[PDB]
Amino acid sequence: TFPIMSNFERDFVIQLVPVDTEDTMDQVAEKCAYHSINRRVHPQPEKILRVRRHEDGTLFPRGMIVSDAGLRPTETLDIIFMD
Amino acid sequence: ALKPLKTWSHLAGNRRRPSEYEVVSTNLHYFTDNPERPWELDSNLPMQTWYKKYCFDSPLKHDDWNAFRDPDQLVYRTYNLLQDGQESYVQGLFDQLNDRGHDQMLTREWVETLARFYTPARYLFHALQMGSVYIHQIAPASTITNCATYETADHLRWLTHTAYRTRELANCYPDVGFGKRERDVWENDPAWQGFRELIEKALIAWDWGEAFTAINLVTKPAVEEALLQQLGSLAQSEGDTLLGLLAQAQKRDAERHRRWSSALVKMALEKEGNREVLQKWVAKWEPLADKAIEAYCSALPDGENAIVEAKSASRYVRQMMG
Amino acid sequence: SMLKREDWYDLTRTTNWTPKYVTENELFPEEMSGARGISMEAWEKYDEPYKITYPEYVSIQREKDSGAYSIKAALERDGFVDRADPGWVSTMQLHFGAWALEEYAASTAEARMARFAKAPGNRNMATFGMMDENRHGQIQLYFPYANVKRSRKWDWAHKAIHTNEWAAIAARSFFDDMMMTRDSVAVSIMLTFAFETGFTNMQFLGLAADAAEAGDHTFASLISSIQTDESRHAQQGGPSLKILVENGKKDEAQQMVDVAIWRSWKLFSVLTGPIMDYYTPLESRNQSFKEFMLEWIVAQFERQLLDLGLDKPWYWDQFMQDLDETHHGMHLGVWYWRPTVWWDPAAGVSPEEREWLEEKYPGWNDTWGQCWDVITDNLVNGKPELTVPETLPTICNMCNLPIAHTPGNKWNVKDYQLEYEGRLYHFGSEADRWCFQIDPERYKNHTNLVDRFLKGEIQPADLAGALMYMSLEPGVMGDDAHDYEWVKAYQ
Ligand SMILES: [Fe+3]
Ligand SMILES: [Fe+3]
Repeated sequence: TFPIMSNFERDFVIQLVPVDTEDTMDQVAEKCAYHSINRRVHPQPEKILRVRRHEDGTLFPRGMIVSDAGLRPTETLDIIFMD
Repeated sequence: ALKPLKTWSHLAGNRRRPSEYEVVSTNLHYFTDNPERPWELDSNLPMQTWYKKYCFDSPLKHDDWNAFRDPDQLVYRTYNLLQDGQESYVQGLFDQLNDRGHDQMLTREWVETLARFYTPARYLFHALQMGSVYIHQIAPASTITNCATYETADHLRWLTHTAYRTRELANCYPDVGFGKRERDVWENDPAWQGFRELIEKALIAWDWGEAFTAINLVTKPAVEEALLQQLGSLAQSEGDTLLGLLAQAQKRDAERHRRWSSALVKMALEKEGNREVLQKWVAKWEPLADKAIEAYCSALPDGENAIVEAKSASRYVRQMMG
Repeated sequence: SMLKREDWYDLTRTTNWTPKYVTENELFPEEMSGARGISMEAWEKYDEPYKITYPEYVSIQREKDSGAYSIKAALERDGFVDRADPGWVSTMQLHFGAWALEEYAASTAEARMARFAKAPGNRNMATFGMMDENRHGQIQLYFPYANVKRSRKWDWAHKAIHTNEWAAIAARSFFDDMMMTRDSVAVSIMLTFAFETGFTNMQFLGLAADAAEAGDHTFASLISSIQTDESRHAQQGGPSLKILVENGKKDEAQQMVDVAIWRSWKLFSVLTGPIMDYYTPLESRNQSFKEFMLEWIVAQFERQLLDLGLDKPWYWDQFMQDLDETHHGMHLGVWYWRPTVWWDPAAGVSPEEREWLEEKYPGWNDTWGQCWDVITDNLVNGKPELTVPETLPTICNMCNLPIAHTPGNKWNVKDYQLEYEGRLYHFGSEADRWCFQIDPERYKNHTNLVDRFLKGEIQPADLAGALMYMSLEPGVMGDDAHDYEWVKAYQ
């Protein structure tokens, strides 16, 4: 378990999102999406959801665990659309 | 849904429909909501500490300070109705006594007695203004705070009557130095030096129950009996019809401050040990009030008799409260 | 005959003396008084430009209430309130909950100055200030109390500030920092100059046009009465600044000026903007929340500031930019999170509202319009459930407001984070973060709602738990003002 702060791309708002220490960038992204896609953001399934650290713009790879990301509790994450 | 109430939620279930007084004055301080952290900020700022030390940690204790009610039930609307009425009366007096030339008729020994005993009081009144304004910002319930509220604007009222008369008096007697000398008289004159130490020293009693007792219970009566009761008795036999009337008009304010003090003291005696807490503070301060009242009244015409009546009228105030 | 004011008015503030039985520092401690190494003598040079004396106060102010209470008793049985626009009912419920105990609290901030100022002129003007705020809190409890049998939400004119509802915490956060926990002089500046002179004096004039335009004459008479009292007290900060610029202290004066305007602005962008651009029914708008800011608030700041020998804050240009966004932020935050406030937020995004919004703020429909696109499509599609939230927003650690900024095609939401003594703090702006950093002992161990949440303090630790933590129950928690009636324009 772990708290993070989702900066979902093209949402208006940073939001509080619980994730698990055992997730993947991919499953993090998905947990964030629950709170932003089809609430205030339109699906882009042309597109891939990437997870990057808000503070220094570092992109984490789709496969990586939360638990090796070295995040601070509550750390702010960019949740992006590329491939 | 929650249903609409007939009154505020904190007044629900009274047998009796709340008054405008209760509607606008009760349960309004919100720093008392979280004693461990009064203000919505860091819990260690100086003001978090000032408020825990002097408000929450006061030896004078009650489970429910918000139950207090001001027996006069003043609100701002009422307070201006009452005091616009009283000031029509006192400004009418200034208007019409001037028209008559009342100031020109006073004896020169009286004029000199005013310069020394009357006009430096602007300092002693600003000081109780400050004193009661402090009580407002440290008291534990908004209905207590409100009493210090209207009382403070009364102390400023007496400062005001004094500023004005002191100017009228310099107009008539340009050589007395009315207007120029009160600070010195206040700083240096022995007749002032017991009041001055009573109030400089009371003005640093930060505990809201100690500020209360020392300003309201002990300083204001010694000041009221010295300056309103006995200088205006003296004014009146000495030919100064205006001061005589002025002083009795300001005594109307003083009696109201006492009605609310007496009520607070009542509410304090509900809890065990409060009397003792309050008797201990009176006994700390009373000696300085006896100094005050001797330095002052002794220098006045009829000296010892002024001392003796002021000392016991003042002390009868607190007597009457328990 | 009576004297002329000009002739005796000084003797009313000739009240300073040289203490003897206690020391000066004992009589005026620096944490209360805040005299800043400046002398009793230098401070006596302080000169309010609006004089008023006791008997004038009481006669003038007796007749301010005579009028206002009279107007109110006269329209009472008409009940305008039951026929008013609901974005207007809601403007008044938001008004009274957010400001009525904070008005009363300001008598203590007035009292602070009254006891502890070393300017004998501030102590007496702060004693009439103390009076005014007494009135303001009292009247703004008396007025709504008329409405209590109409709705539990009107009970929150009293109850709001006794709650950890987030907006309430955001208000206490502002007031406690500006006016409840500052030394005499800091308060004269932060509160009377920055906030009252700089914001609320105009806000309240506008506020009063809008009452009257909306058909609400009780509330028009109310607000514009209280506003005629703001000058006699808002003036107190001006003269303190002049004395601090003229003695060794321009920077300190500057620094509180910067702090207090940012903070005032932030409260303002959630409490006023959302109202002007979305709740005021379209045809009753004048100008935009941004046009109002540039014409009536910002110009004046530069004016005041220049004459004072001060500079525009370092943040000014950014501030300028943000009048395009921040309130569109706080609007969407609030409506989305409507069950978490005590009034019914009005969406303000009908077709017609949207072209208004587009010509005031070009880009709107491109950015803001997007989330509102999604949300609109959802209630058109019977998925209302995705128009209420499931988590909490990230809350600023300074203003205690949702971190929010441009969405859709020019997405620019940023969080200005700071790690300080093993804790991660979140800030909605460079300024929000700089308010913290210049004085972290002031803020450090405060916890915002989200913080609390994260720490175990809100239990059950889910949404319902938080509603309850915040003292909110059905019947007060907020919903769509116009009850999704505006959805119909879309089908
Ligand atoms: Fe006010
Ligand atoms: Fe004000």
